[PDB]
Amino acid sequence: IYIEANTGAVKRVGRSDAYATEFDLETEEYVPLPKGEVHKKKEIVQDVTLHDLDVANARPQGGQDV
Amino acid sequence: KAVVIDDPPLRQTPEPFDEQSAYNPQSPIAIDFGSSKLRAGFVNHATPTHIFPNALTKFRDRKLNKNFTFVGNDTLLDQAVRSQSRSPFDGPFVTNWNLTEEILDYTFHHLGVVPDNGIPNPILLTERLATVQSQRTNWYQILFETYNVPGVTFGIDSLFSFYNYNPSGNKTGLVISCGHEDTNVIPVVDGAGILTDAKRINWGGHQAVDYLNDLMALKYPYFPTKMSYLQYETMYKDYCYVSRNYDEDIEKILTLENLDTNDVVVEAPFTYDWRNSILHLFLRGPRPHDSENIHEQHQMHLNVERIRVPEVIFQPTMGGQDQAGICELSETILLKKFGSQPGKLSQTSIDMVNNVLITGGNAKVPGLKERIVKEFTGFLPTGTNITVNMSSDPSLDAWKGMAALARNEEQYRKTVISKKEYEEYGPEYIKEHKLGNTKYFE
Amino acid sequence: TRRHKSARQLISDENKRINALLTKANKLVPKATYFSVEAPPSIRP
Repeated sequence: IYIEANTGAVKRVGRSDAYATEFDLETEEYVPLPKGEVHKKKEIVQDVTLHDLDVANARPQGGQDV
Repeated sequence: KAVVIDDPPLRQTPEPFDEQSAYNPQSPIAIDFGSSKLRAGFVNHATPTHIFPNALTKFRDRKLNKNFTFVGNDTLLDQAVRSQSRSPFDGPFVTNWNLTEEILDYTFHHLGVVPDNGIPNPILLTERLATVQSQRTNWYQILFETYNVPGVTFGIDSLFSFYNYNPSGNKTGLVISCGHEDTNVIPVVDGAGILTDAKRINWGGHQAVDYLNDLMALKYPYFPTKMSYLQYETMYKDYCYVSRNYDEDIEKILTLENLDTNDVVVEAPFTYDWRNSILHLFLRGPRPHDSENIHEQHQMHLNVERIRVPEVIFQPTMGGQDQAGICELSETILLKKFGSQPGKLSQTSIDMVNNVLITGGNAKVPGLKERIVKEFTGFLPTGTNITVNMSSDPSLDAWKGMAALARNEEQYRKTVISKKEYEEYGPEYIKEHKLGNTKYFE
Repeated sequence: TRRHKSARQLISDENKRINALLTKANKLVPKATYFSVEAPPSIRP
């Protein structure tokens, strides 16, 4: 899985490579383990204009999903 | 350039006898009845006096005197005496017994001992894990009737090596052994071998050499020369190592950039492109083959079996038995026993992690320590300090452990067995000491 | 005098001795037998 703690985003990547031999044919995709650490920290700088903040609060239909 | 494989050479010099002047009746004697090699030596020394495999045979002459009692190292004199060699071990147990006291009398004669009415030296002896009652019973009978010895103890070789490598006696660690026919995982808590959570794996060096024998027999069904067991254990010793990660290493083991490096050819003693053929790469490596010259018909290639054979202790499924590999039993010992939630380690768990020891005669293969450290960093929570210790010669450590218990400490007399105690209690007895077997029930 | 006493039947005699002691005590929890240190099957496929 993929957990972003600040936003709350949940993303599923797939089943592990260790569970690839429970069936000969399966409908799931098998990925290897992530080679890095579980917890990673990264500093970012976000640039937005005033027009993006205007258009984010002025949706006539409503908000959209991710 | 090809290398030829021969039988190991015969020992020219016969083994000597210890001097009878320096023998001490009060000095204890330590015997390790190992499956592959027999280790013996007096307590006062630290170097092994007599090292020879536990095998023996009988000879027949033309002149008919019946004077042949050859045991062990004197079978390393000719091919004919070595070929008919019979060992007292049948599987993990001992079935025949006359050859056992014949071997023990050979050992006692070569120790330079002149006894009277039996041996007046106490015996330090090594015994297996969860041993059956018949073996303990006839061990009791055989020593305390044939040899008239005052005192004996029982103990496991892995716990003996653990007592060797931390002689305080109250430490905490995890000991994994790779014996001749078995692989054992024992957790030690405050110096006590916790046998209610020990585990045993039915694989050893002998089964690995037999696996290589069956694999190489099934790879080349038209080999004109039949190979012996000894050539097999030497190409198992010389050309086998443990992979860092199996799944990546098998995926590129027959690749041309990899097959030019780790392909080992073996010469038997005697008197539509092929490059895209995975079968031809698996048979004869990266070289073209012509089956008319005599030399390459006696040739034998080792490409995938360099790491396929030592892997099976980590996955016993290709060996045939339906058991887990030492990764999983080490993981469940470290993570679901001795009061450990998965995620939170107890102090006993952390102290076992910090003192992991691996012994055994089959640990001579390279890459064991790197693999075990890598996977211990794998399944454990992050930040946990893992320490794994290794011996230079791990087949010496158990006899040194019992020698340490004898010479180093004075509390060895806690664990001894008296003859009068044997006669008041009987064969059905076990001392619940810190370093050997326990009672079968509660 | 002793029989040849091959290592295959020793397992059977130890198993039937343990089972007989178990059914005699029933009509004792084992702690360290040859059939309890032997490894459980794996969980990973």
